[PDB]
This record gives sequence, structure tokens and C-alpha cells, in this order.
Amino acid sequence: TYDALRRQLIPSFDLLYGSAVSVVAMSVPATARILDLGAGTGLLGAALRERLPDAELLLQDRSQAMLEQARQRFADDDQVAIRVADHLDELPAGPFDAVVSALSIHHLEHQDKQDLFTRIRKILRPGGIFVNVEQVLAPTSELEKMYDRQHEAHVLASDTPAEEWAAGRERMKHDIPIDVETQIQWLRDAGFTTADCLAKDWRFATYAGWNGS
Amino acid sequence: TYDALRRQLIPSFDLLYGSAVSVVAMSVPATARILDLGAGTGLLGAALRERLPDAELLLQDRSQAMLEQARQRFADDDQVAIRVADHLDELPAGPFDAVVSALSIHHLEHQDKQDLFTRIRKILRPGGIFVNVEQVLAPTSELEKMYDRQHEAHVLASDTPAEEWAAGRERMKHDIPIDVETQIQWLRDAGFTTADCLAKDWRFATYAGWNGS
Ligand SMILES: Nc1ncnc2c1ncn2[C@@H]1O[C@H](CSCC[C@H](N)C(=O)O)[C@@H](O)[C@H]1O
Ligand SMILES: Nc1ncnc2c1ncn2[C@@H]1O[C@H](CSCC[C@H](N)C(=O)O)[C@@H](O)[C@H]1O
Repeated sequence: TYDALRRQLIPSFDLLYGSAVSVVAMSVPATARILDLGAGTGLLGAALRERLPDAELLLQDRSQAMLEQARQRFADDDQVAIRVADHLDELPAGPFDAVVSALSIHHLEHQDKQDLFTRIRKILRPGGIFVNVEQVLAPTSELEKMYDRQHEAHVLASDTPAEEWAAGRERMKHDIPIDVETQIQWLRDAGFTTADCLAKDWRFATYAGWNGS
Repeated sequence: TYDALRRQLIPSFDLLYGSAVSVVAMSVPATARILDLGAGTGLLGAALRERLPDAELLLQDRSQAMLEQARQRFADDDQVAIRVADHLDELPAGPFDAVVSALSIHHLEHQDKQDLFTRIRKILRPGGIFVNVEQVLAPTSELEKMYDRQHEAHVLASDTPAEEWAAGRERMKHDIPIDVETQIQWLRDAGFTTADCLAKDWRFATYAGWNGS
């Protein structure tokens, strides 16, 4: 039921999640070591495992309640660990072929977003990839209003239980998002050699950066 | 026939054309004057008319055989004119509230792309909007290969008659695409106050610029 509600709250869910799965599957070996930052119930891990049965996934998140949902989903998988940690805590050593994230880093202050991309590159092997599926701000307040009408169109066409869209609205007034080109530039500053926006549906986008390639 | 085959050849058709319709509908009045550049059989114009029944449409294209198809689709539509004209020819005076384009400007050399953006802004009213649904090149040759596997992934999942993808591959030898951020910078250079990439699916992207807003 949780899986259906995310599809309802996020436009072009398949396109954007899928694009994170595909860019990782064309960047990394079948036996890659992957870190999922703020994995929550571990949906992005799920999509990755569906593509890459032989990959070793570390799921990390500050919320023990969210990771117990992840643990449930991955009950009978041997190649899946869990790590209780804040994004601002020392990252695991790795190294990792891939670090992936969905809808988490927009909860950090801008400066801590720049400090995280630099620390993520340190635990990435050469040729490794960083993939973010992210809530982005429009570049002007006029466009932000258009972004909002488009997100709200998708939610209502999806027949979202109102109680759940009202909650959605409230979680969103603590968010600290930014335009997708500011974030992508920060990848370049942190030293990723190549950074690109792969797919986008107004307020949501999949971007990636590569360490060497 | 034709309409189904475009859905087959073009990932995220509904998202990409749809985002062109929706950014125009939130940018211009119901009675806006719209120019469709390289309108072809005039599928973008159709989408726009479905959304804006009181808008005045001018469909322009160098190919008279394409515009014959457009004339057929708009047989019974009184607010629809046609203009046979090259992108390099003097644009109609207008003014227009919107100038829209789908899968045409990528056929120009890069400097004639920059020159067209500049001439297009001159025929737009203040606060008018330029929208391009476009074939874009990745920023690296390695990513270009990935964009190509994603476009080829959709075509085969869409059960495309091979004879038609064959043709597709050849027409693509005369294409002069460039990455989406270069093009969007050129809107800013040509004097649009705001430019943004709305939606994207690897090799296809919807972007826009605003003349004053
Ligand atoms: N500073 C921080 N450090 C670690 N995790 C954080 C965090 N701020 C938020 N989170 C976690 O980030 C998650 C964002 S919700 C999205 C979760 C999941 N990846 C999905 O896409 O469906 C939550 O589980 C939340 O607990
Ligand atoms: N230099 C040019 N001037 C005008 N139209 C051009 C052009 N180069 C290509 N075109 C036109 O651009 C079209 C490319 S196909 C895209 C057709 C239509 N816009 C759609 O959404 O499907 C063809 O109709 C072709 O004649």
C-alpha cells in the first residue's frame, strides 16, 4: 500500500526511478557495491536489486522505523546490510561502485549538501557514479507556482487520499530544495568529472555525476 | 497510423508534448496567437488546439508535403493558417504570445540555432514564451551511447516495425543536436529573462524561455 502511495505522490515515478536503475546498470558491474543514502523503506534498493541480483547493497538512513520497513522488504536477501546513520555522520568506508539517493538530500542545508557530495566522491572508486532522484525548486517564484500546479495535477489524476496529500503538503514546508542546475554544478565543484540531468518531470529529476569518466 | 508511430519513435511522448501544452496554457491567454515552427503534420498544434480552442494557430514548415498532412488534420478549423517557410527565412511579424517547436530546430547548424532564438524573441510580445520539444545530444560521448541505448530500449519495448527504425537511424545522420544546457544558455544570451528545462527523458527534453518574466 506504501508502494502505491509513492507512485501517487511522485510524478513519472517509473521514468525517474527507472532512470536511476538504468544509469547505474550501464555504469557499474553486476557485482557492484552500492550505498543507498536515506533509503527509507528501501524502494530504490528494491528497483536496483530487481535489475542487479548479484550486487551488494548497503541501505543507510537516520530513521530506525523506516529501515525496519527496508529490513522487512529484504528479509531473505544475504547481500543486503543496513546502517543507522545521519547524512552528516561519517560515511561508510567502502569503496562503492555507486552511491544512490531518492528524495533525501533536499532535507539538508545547502552547505551540508555541498559537503556531502565531496564526502560521497571520497568513498566512490574511480569510474564510480552518484545518482540522485530529487525534489528540485524551479529557478523563479513564477515557475515554482507552475511546478506546484503540475505536481498537484499528477496527485489528483492519481486519486490520492486527500488526508495523505494534506500530510504531503506539511512535510514539504521543512524541505530545503534547490534548482537542478545549482546541484549539478556542486557535483562539478566537488570534483565529479561529468554531471548530467538524465530525466525530469518539473519538480522531480534524476541527475548523476561520475568520478573519473 | 502516423500518430501511433511517433509515440513508438519518441520516449515520454505524453510527458514531453504535454509539458509544452501545459507551460503554454499557464503562460498565455485563451485567445493567444501561436506560431508552430517546423510544425510538420502539425501534431504539436493539434495538442495546443485541444487545450486552447480559442487560440489562433499559424503552422510554418519548409516541407509542403508535411503541411499537406497538417492541412488534412485541420480541414474544419477556421482559426488555423499555414505558412510554407524555412527557419532561415524572415519570420512572420506577429506579434505572438507563443512560438512553439517540436523536433525541428536540431536540423540547423548551431550558429543558425543561436540566430533563430534571437529572431524569435523579436516576434514575441513582452512576457511571451518560446517552447522547444527537442532531440538533445548528451554532454559526453560515453553518455551519448547511454542516451542511444535508452532511446533504442523504448523503441523495441514499443514493438516498432524494424523497417521504420531503420529509416529513423538514417534521418538521424543529418541531425545536428547539442546538449540541453548549451541551448538553454543560448535563450539567455538571445535575451530571454528566464529559461528552464521542464521535462526530459535522456535524448528528448522540453525547454522554454520567457520574454520579460
Ligand atoms: N539528515 C538525514 N540523514 C539521514 N537520513 C535522512 C536525513 N534527513 C532525512 N533522512 C531520511 O531520508 C528519507 C527521505 S524519504 C524517501 C525514502 C526512500 N529513498 C524513497 O525514495 O522512497 C527518510 O527515510 C528520512 O528519514
Ligand atoms: N530549415 C527548416 N525550416 C523549416 N522547417 C524545417 C526545417 N528543417 C526541418 N524542418 C521541418 O521540421 C520537421 C521535423 S519532424 C517534427 C514534426 C512535428 N513538429 C512533430 O511534432 O512531429 C519536418 O516537418 C521538416 O520539414
